[PDB]
Amino acid sequence: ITEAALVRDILYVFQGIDGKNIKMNNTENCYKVEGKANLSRSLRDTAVRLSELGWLHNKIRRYTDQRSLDRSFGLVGQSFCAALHQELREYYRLLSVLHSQLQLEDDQGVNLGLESSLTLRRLLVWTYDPKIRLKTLAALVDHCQGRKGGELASAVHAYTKTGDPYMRSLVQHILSLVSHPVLSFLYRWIYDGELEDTYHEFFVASDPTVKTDRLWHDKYTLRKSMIPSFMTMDQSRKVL
Amino acid sequence: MASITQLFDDLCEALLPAAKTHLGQRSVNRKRAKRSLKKVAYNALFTNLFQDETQQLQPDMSKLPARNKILMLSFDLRVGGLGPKADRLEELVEELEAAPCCPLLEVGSVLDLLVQLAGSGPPQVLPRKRDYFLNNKHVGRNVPYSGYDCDDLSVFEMDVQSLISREECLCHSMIQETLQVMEAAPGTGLPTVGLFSFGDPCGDRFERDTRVSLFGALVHSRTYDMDVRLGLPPVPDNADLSGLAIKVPPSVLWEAALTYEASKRRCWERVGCPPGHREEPYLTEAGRDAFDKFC
Amino acid sequence: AAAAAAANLNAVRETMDVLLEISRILNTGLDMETLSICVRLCEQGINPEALSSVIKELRKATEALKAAENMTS
Amino acid sequence: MDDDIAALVVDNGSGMCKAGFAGDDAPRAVFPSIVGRPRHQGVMVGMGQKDSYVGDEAQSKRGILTLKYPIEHGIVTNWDDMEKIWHHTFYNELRVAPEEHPVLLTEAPLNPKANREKMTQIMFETFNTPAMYVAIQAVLSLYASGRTTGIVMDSGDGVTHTVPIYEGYALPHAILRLDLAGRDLTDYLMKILTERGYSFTTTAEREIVRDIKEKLCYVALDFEQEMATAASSSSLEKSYELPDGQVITIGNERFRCPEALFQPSFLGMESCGIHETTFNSIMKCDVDIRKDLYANTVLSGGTTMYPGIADRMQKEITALAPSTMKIKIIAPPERKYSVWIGGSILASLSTFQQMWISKQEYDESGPSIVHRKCF
Amino acid sequence: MATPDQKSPNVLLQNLCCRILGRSEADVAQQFQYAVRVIGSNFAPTVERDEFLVAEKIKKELIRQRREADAALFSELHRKLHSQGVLKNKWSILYLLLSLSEDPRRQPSKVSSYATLFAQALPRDAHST
Amino acid sequence: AQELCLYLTKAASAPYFEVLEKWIYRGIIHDPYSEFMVEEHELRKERIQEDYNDKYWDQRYTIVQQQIPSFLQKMADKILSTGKYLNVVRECGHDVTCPVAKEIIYTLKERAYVEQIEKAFNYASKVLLDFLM
Amino acid sequence: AQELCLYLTKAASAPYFEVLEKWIYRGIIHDPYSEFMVEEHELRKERIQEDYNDKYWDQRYTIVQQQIPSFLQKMADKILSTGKYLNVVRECGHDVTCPVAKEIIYTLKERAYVEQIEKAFNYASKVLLDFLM
Repeated sequence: ITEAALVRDILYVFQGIDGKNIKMNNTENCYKVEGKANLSRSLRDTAVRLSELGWLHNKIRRYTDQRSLDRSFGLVGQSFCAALHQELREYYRLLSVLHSQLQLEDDQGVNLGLESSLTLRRLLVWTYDPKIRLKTLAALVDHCQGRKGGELASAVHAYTKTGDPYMRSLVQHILSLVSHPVLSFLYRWIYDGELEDTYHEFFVASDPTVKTDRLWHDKYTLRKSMIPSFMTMDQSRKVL
Repeated sequence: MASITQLFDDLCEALLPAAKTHLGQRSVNRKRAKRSLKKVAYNALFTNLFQDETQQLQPDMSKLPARNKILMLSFDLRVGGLGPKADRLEELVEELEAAPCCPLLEVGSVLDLLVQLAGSGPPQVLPRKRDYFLNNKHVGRNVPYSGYDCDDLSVFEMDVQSLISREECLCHSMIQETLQVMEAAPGTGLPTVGLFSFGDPCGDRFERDTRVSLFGALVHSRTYDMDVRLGLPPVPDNADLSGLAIKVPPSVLWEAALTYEASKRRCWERVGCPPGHREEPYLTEAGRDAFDKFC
Repeated sequence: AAAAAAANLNAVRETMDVLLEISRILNTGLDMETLSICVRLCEQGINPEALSSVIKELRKATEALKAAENMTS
Repeated sequence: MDDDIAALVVDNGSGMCKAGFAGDDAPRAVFPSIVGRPRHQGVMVGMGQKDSYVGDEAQSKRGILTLKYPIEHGIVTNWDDMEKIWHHTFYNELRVAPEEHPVLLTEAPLNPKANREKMTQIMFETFNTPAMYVAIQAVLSLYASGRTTGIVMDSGDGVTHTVPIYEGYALPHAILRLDLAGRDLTDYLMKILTERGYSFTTTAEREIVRDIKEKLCYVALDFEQEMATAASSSSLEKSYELPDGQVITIGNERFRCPEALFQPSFLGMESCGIHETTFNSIMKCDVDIRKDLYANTVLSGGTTMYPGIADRMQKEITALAPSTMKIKIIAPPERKYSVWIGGSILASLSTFQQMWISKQEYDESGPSIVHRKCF
Repeated sequence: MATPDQKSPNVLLQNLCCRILGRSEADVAQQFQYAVRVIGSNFAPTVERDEFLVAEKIKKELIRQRREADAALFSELHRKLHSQGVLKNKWSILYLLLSLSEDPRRQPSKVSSYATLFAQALPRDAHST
Repeated sequence: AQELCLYLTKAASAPYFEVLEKWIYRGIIHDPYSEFMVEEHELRKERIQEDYNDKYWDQRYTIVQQQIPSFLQKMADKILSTGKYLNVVRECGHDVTCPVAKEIIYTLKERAYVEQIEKAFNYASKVLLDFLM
Repeated sequence: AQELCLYLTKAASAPYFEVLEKWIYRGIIHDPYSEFMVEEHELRKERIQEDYNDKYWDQRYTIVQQQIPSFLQKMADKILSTGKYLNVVRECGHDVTCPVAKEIIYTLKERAYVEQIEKAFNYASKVLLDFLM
């Protein structure tokens, strides 16, 4: 088995596609290299290292597909999915660049022993930071699993407390993007009184059954579960 | 009002380079740099303070109204194809000049500075994505009757091609930079210089000689190349003739040009340039200096 | 004063927009906040030609300092 | 850290001398231009008392010392005592070898050429400085204003000067001197405090009255209007508690005292007001530069620290200058120390390093170099 | 000692405005701005760089003014101008002069009718500028 | 997608806002496809005065609930009343030039079109009241 | 190794110095990980005024001896007092904007952070003294 074939398979796994010699093992929920004897044990370990990235990719794509079809995810959920899709697009652009580099290495045919040559180790190095990024994104997806609305916002705020400055920056960007629609809806409701909460996602609840006599007392309520963790309870009460 | 010293201090602080995350030496360098930058700033501030009048910068554009300079820039922008941007700049400049109660006393001087600041601002400007409505030429209430001329279409095609080419160029540059980083010599390019490498002996002469002598192993040679094939000096050709001597180590404008008049003198010996050529008198008659030369 | 503050803010915004357009064409590194500080200094009567020369010298000095910081880091 | 031997910066203000190192934002030493010598040589001689103390050291020994001022009304009156004061400053306060540091000296406007020569002689022979320069204090304050054309109003405690400067050159024909400064205003404030019922008669009580003036007096934008307000409202009246707990009340004197800047007769001074002095200086200037001088009026010195002086100056200059004349008064917040800041600024120029008179040039030209070498 | 050199449109326009209005640039700022706006977005890819059309138009205009002798003189002048190699954009200069030409008859004091004909010129628009 | 939808919304409102403008400024429905939220029914004018039913007021113009834009639904009744008033004014022989006639532009954040509609309603109401008095 | 350790120490102090900055500049402990040398204890505010013990001053914020940075140990008490004063000022209803808020950077040779802490302590002390008087 040529190393180039492993490179192609790894690029497919990075694309979520099973390679010729590396296939997703559903039993291991990971890409597995086909048991053909000619794989070096070192090569096998490198394949496992790349397959961790492929597993993360597949998890992310599964999340995107699961939530892109779910209208019940609401506008905030859709915005979060959109931000995730944008980051995934950046990742895929990087992956495309890496693929083009691998194609350049395959097409040039020369085993140039230069420090610039695309080695499986060099590929692993170039994907090391991407690997950390994808790990962070996967952890965010796992922590945000099942959360929506203000609960999703709270989960995002929980991820903001990470110590990693690169993770911190990424999570800050994601938080700002997810809060822009969430803060727009919340503030529009609390400032203008408009409540387009088709999914009851905002932290302010309105009871339409409350008569005007109890309007001050009963008409407006707090969806405590939808209170974003970036808002204080006193802030939430003032907004209410 | 802040003192000029205070205002220059604030300017130097804001203009101080954002310290690279390298903690230690940059703090002291920053304090010293603040003093040095202040000295440089004052040198620039007083460049004309002790400059002789002879280095009078060209008086022309300085006396031009700031509005005239802005109009000049607007014309260049329109010529540059930034017509809508030129129009918006002109509108904003007219609004700034038209403000009947500028809360700044030197707003005219501020505009003059901005003209003086022309070309002094920060620049890749991600190309303005086409607003769906902006290129919506055929979306309108009062669409003027136009031909089928697709000049704007060709411009849009060129813009999209430029966007794609810019993305491709960014990809290629990122690839090249990453390979160039990956392509450094083994053990070269490491961020902790000398901590994981044998630090290059560029500094200390003793260290340099140790490296080129391989800790003093080399006798008569010095080298920086690690791939050098070590050789000894060849046997001298006279050794079989003279024996072996002990080697002793050596002890060591067109219109301004238009106002030029030219000679009406012509000759029928010349046709290609009849601007005159001064017959140049002869036999006495060339005057006293020629007579003295003749004498 | 509040009206004066708002007028100063609007003037700063207009100046920043004009300066931003000039700056984008200008490819030299002048920022808005420094421009506001200079404007306050300019309001104090600094010769704008002197101010421009100072800004250019500061940009050159900043480039030298950035090269020194890149070599020292 | 390159220990660049810093040039010395000495700001000789009418009230206080301020000194320090080149590249500092402020002089490192600022002390009254006073030298005190022990009043009783006998008893304290055994206790290691110096025969004389200078500046802050004179003040600390004021109880046992007779203080002398080698600079009187802004004019140096004791060259030996001024040199001794400078020596004390250098060796005790600055703790530097003047032989190791270039020395930038400051001078008063219209300082006699012979006085400049004597100062140069003292600097070169006593301090063995490797290089020196003598600059007019007001010129340094002008340089601190970032200007090459303008008039500098330097006002210390002892003397006032008006110095027109054009394209970096002072305009000597338009330079005016006014022998009215912080000392006269302090005496007027002491007088008005005695009239108010607070007795200040000792030089210590005189200094207390001076501190009261510095803390509570202000310059009215309109002296008559502020006087009318103080007469009609106690809002301009201020009570002051003495260190013994005695409360004195000061009213229009808060603004009557600095009103003497516009009406020096209010202090009993026969000098012209600041507006009249400014007008006369402008008229003494070239008509072509008069616009720029009005546009480049820099306030300097401790006596320019009075609150409200800027608004009064603006009003007065507007009423006195041509309506077409652009008048701009520059009142730096540090104008009490503007001289020292300007000296630091001037001495920091790279092109200025060639302007210093070196020790070799002093030995070559002698004290007359001040008239021959420093132009 | 002036060497012909390409100076920015702003300088040329400023001088032109100053001489046309006979006032300082400060006094023609509004007019300068209007002219700058109109001029700043105008490139003629449609103008056919052909002197012959301009010369024919000039000849026809001269004939219309009953100045056939002047037309002959103009032809000779054009020949001399072609003989000199000073101007590179003769088509532009001639077009400008013709557009700015004022009929001395409009000799007399007016011109008989203005029945503009389809004759005209080329459109050059055919090229992908 | 939001920018794309905003462009699309403005484009789709352009003909609808043109129809709205025609109704509000002239009370004339020039709707070949019956797309406006208000539908006209031919009431015999002779019997509109004769029949106890305000056929001129009640039957000439009808609201098309299905054609009510969701963004105009809150103002639909005011639009109906405005157009009724304009039609009455035209039927009275008073030619009414609406001085507040402005282009209606789709906006997502600001209901500026709502405020303009309210201004037009007030104008029509004032004109009708003056006519009646 | 000293350079490497200095880089590491500066990096690890960056969040710690951020927490210190927040405490010293705002009297607010925004310490998500309980890393600062000062620990906050929930004192029932009702009894802080009621209980003879200055629970607001003495019990609300406590020093975590184990969390005292060795490089800050000599200044820890001053830091504690500064933060106590700032917290009191905030609890007094006087909104205090600390004008001396600057980035605190770990340095090995220079104890510049110590001098900055001292400056902040002096500023807070002045503000508190003026408030109390």
